[PDB]
Amino acid sequence: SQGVIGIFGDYAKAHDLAVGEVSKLVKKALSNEYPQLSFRYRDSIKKTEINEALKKIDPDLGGTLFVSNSSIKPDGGIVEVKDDYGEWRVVLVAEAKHQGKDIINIRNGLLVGKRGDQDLMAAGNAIEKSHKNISEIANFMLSESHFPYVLFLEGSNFLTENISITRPDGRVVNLEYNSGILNRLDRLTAANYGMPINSNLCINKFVNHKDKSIMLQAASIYTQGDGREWDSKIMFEIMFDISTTSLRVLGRDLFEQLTSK
Amino acid sequence: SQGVIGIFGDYAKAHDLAVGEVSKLVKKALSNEYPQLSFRYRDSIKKTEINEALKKIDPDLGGTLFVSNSSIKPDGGIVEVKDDYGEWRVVLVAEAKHQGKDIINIRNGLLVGKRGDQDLMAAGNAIEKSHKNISEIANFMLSESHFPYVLFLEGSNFLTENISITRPDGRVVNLEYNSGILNRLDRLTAANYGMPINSNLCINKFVNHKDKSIMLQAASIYTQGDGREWDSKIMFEIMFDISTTSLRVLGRDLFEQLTSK
DNA sequence: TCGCGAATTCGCG
DNA sequence: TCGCGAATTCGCG
Repeated sequence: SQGVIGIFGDYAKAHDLAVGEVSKLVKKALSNEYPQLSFRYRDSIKKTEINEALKKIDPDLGGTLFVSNSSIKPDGGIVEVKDDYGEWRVVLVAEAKHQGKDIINIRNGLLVGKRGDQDLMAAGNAIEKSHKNISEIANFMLSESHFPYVLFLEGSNFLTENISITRPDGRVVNLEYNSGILNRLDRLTAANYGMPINSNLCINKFVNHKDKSIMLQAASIYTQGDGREWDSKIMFEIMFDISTTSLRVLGRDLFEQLTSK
Repeated sequence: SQGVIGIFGDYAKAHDLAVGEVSKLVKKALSNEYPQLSFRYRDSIKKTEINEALKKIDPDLGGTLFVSNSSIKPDGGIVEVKDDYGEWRVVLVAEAKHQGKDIINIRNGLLVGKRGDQDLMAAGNAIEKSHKNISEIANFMLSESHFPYVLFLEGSNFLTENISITRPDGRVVNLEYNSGILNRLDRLTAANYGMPINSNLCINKFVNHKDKSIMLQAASIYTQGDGREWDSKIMFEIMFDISTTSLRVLGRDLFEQLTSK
């Protein structure tokens, strides 16, 4: 990055800014970097917007809505930039989900499970809900060439390295990262087609098979692989990175503004 | 359909065959209709299969697996047909999910909610998990031109018509189908791009925008709109319909078998 | 064994 | 108000 965002990142760290809060800080860092462009933060998108976006592509799409006031509310929020035609182009969506209380259970003393006897709780499947907002915003962005969706993981269910947690009574309980009674990371990798976890997959990829050539929209799935809490500074720099990439993809529709104002 | 499947459907009804069980009955009805083709029922697909399918399309795909023995287990199962090159082409995947106990609560007497006072329970978001298996099998079928995924809904959270349920003490509690404290149908419509609920969306649609032309894989979302339980016969005929369509799309790779054996 | 699936109650603004 | 989001325990084979 550049120097100015090193200042913003320390501010995030100094305050432990939550994902929505860091998302706002990113909107602020960008409007500080591109003073001639207009940025906006939004905390929800209602299904009518999505449908109207869908119909603009093919008139058989976006045709259903049972609850009128139905909406999508990513807990990190949406950031958008206004292009050269008055349209609002999304540059960042972010989420931060949690699963697996194990490490806190065996840092102090608590045996869990059906009869208070297990060291580990067998992980559940709740984190699968994240695929909805991904297909909602992917449909919303079905006519774009980028997809700035950032999902942050935290908890014992998303480890990528073996960690050992010592009980109060000294007993060192040991978490093996590839244990399919804890690790639920594989429940997410359909969202980016098995491409690299912990990387920037913002620019859309076009594959083929027959008379095809088709676009893939891949979520950026970042995990805190060791079980610790996310560092607000890193969270910032990643979101700023995904953002700037979105801007590079949007360049053609941003020229006249940046070059005149 | 034809006459023979009217017999099979009554058999399903006579026994209240669950979705996996009806899926088996469909595999049996098809091999009874196409005696020269080989069909197979499967009750899971493990992530290695999916990844290997992904890599066959683009070598950057399918690259992650944290738990080796990780798998996908749709509660309806997978049916496949063997094509002219020894490959197994999936013709049916089915699921049947449930949400919303309301109607049974107010058929007999039970006030729910935080202090045992509410007639309705405010619906939760668990049904969003279904988007994972949809993106798993869609990636699995990323090189196909059809997508035979059938999701069946049941419960108070998926109504499409206003129903009134009389309490034991005569009091007629009234369920309004578009109430966004009950209806969670809108949580599913990202899976078929707002195309018609309760229809056969098996054959893949190709839209565009710029230098594009891209394929859409749309789930077939069937709801029992009035709150009742599914009729096993209907479940059968729908799954048989989706199946036969899959076969029409696979025709070119099935010719030599059907025309010789 | 190891792993996938069930859906639930309710806080929030 | 109406509606979206939190993730959890544990059965199963």
